[PDB]
Amino acid sequence: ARYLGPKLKLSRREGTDLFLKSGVRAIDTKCKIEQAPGQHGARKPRLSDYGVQLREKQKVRRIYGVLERQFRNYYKEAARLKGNTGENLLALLEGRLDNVVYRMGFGATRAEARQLVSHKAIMVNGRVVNIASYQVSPNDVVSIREKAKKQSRVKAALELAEQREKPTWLEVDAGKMEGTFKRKPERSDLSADINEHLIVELYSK
Amino acid sequence: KKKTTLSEEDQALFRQLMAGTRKIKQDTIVHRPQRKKIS
Amino acid sequence: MLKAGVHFGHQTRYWNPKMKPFIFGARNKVHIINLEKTVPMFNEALAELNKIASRKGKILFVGTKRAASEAVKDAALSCDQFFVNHRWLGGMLTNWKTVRQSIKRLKDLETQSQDGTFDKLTKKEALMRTRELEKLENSLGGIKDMGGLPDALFVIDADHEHIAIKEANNLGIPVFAIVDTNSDPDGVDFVIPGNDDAIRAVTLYLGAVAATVREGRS
Amino acid sequence: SMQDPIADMLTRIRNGQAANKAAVTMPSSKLKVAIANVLKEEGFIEDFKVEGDTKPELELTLKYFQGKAVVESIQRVSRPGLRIYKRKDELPKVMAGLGIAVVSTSKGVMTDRAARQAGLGGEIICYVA
Amino acid sequence: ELQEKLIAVNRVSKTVKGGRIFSFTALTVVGDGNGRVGFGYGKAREVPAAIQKAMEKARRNMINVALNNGTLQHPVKGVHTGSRVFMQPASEGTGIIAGGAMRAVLEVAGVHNVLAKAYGSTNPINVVRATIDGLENMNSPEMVAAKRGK
RNA sequence: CGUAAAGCGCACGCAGGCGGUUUGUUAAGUCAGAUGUGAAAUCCCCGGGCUCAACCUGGGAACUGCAUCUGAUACUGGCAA
Repeated sequence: ARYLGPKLKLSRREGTDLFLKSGVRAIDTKCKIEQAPGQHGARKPRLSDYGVQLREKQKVRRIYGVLERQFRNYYKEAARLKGNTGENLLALLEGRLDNVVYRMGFGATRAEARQLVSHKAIMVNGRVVNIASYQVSPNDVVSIREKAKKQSRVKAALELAEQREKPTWLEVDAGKMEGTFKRKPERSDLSADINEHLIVELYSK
Repeated sequence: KKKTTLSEEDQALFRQLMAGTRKIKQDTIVHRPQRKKIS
Repeated sequence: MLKAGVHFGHQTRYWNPKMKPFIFGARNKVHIINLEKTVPMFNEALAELNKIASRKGKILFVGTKRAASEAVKDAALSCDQFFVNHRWLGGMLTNWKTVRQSIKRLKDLETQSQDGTFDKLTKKEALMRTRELEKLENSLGGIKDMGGLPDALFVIDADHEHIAIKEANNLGIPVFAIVDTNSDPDGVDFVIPGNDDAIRAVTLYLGAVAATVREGRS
Repeated sequence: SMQDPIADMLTRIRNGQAANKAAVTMPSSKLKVAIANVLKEEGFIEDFKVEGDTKPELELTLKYFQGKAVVESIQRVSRPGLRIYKRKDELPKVMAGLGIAVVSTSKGVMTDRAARQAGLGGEIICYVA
Repeated sequence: ELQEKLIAVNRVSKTVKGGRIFSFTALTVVGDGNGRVGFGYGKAREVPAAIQKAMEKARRNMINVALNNGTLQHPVKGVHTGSRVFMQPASEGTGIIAGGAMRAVLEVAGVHNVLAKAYGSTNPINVVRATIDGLENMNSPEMVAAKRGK
């Protein structure tokens, strides 16, 4: 029900940093990125069309830490909502509670944020939410409880929040350790390199 | 504006010179190529 | 621009229905072109053809049938322009690349011929080489000093020289043809309903065209 | 025998556009003049003219924009073998609105735009694309 | 800004005097990403010479398409030899959802989000030829209004 | 549906299907509106409650239909010329 394995291996099959070990240090430096996703990893794949579509879907799931039935349900919900299904799908992945806890700098990675969410260290709107996939509405206040406030992790995580780009659709404020999800993220406000038409076309075959 | 040309009466005279009844009047659809761009 | 003239149309046989707008068509089984339609057509051809001739362009007269020769050599060569008067090689426009190196061999062999080593080392091979200059000279005659592919094309018979029209349409070159009642206005951009095989008609005709070419800005 | 004179009219116009014909004559009727008035109104033909006294003859002066022909594809929809009667909601648009569909409504012979604006459906005669 | 991609390579044969002789055919489509689609066939004795002749023929013989915002305009049907092909503008009907060998020509064509369904034969050499014929005889609201007056 | 499977060996013709052209009437088909009905749940939309989701639920849309009444009369049908 979640991955639990070598993370930088997943980041190495995709060829791109999936932010799976954000943590203390800088850019990887001990990953052997691009070089060998397994034993025959030095081989160029010469990847197919199914391979590029598949590999795009796997990039997105392995970023946000979602498995397939849950992702597939996000595609059905993004499909039925009015508008653009790629952009709706990223809006559904960005409203996840573990993601919003990661974006605010409360967790160093999304797995650490998922353990903060999971171990009842996070309230939304003054109610404790235990669930990684809670869908944070706009104009909500998500914060850390009094237990697990001033624990080392979150402090260190806010320390590495300043190294990243400070997302526009949040009120990050780390003094009180509370945040406000203000609006839904625009497609132009996130990541610029994921090709969601490939995963629309992957599920539409 | 029509280009300078021999008079219509003159054209009729040319038609008159034409030996025999000497008139062709087949009517068909006409297609004209678009003018080439100056650039 | 109008002179009483002698051709009045021809070709009883193999007439083409696409020439139906241009036919007066009465006498003795033969078709008469409506020359009252030809005169505006031919004045238009002189208009756009003088327009590209004044932009310093290359015209390429095409005269394979007889006696369009040496009338196309006389008319093209009366201007500072180019011509094909013998068999038009299939693909001297659309692969001009390979025809470029054949023209290069014509230049190298005439430079070798009248100046350099022509009497050198053999009589038989020298005769062989000279008749290579007759073959490359009559096939690649006018076009040998062109150095580009031309900015217009003026063919003297549309059905007899359908290959050149087909290539100049393939390459986006304006084709200026004197069609007859057997010919077809394929991709001829400036059709002229005339007479293709009368020497009076083609010398009058090329006389007018060569007259309007040699007026650039001057 | 002739059993659909409307499809015969549209056949005359398809084969006149296809043969670069300047004008097209046929026997005339009230429905053909109604359709022809819709075609002139929507810009697919240049003009029409009904002549004769005891045997009327409709004549359509056709249009050609460039060398190409204006009437790109005219189809007969409600043929006699199977008639097609659409409501004001079921009333189709042809080439996503770029091409009218001549519907015979109770108010008269109209287009799809004009009869969807008039709020009433009817018998859809032909697609002009 | 050329955006080339190959669809199909095959091994054809000839059967001369002494055994058979095997040649390779490419089939590529180039296009800028805003109209301007071409395809080229090209055949040669090895595969990279085949694809190079295919690209070189496809860079010329390139056709304009009157796109909409990012997509087609009206639903269009193009046919070639045995291969009948439907397309539907799918006004932001997200993603190019076309068959194989039609996804590629629609991809480099610059269209983004149409709905397709090839019928009949679906030989790749004839399913393009039935997409260009198709995208070629698809005309825009400023062309139809040019034709018919307004 | 010439050659891949597929045009009766050819005709005449009943029931059936289709039917040139003009005017008038009808309004059966057709179209428009109204009313009654088309159970509730389910699907769809906008919301609400279970920490979320599945789930439950409020309101709507829908149920492409049928019947009746009111109209329109271009096309098809009936009738008369």
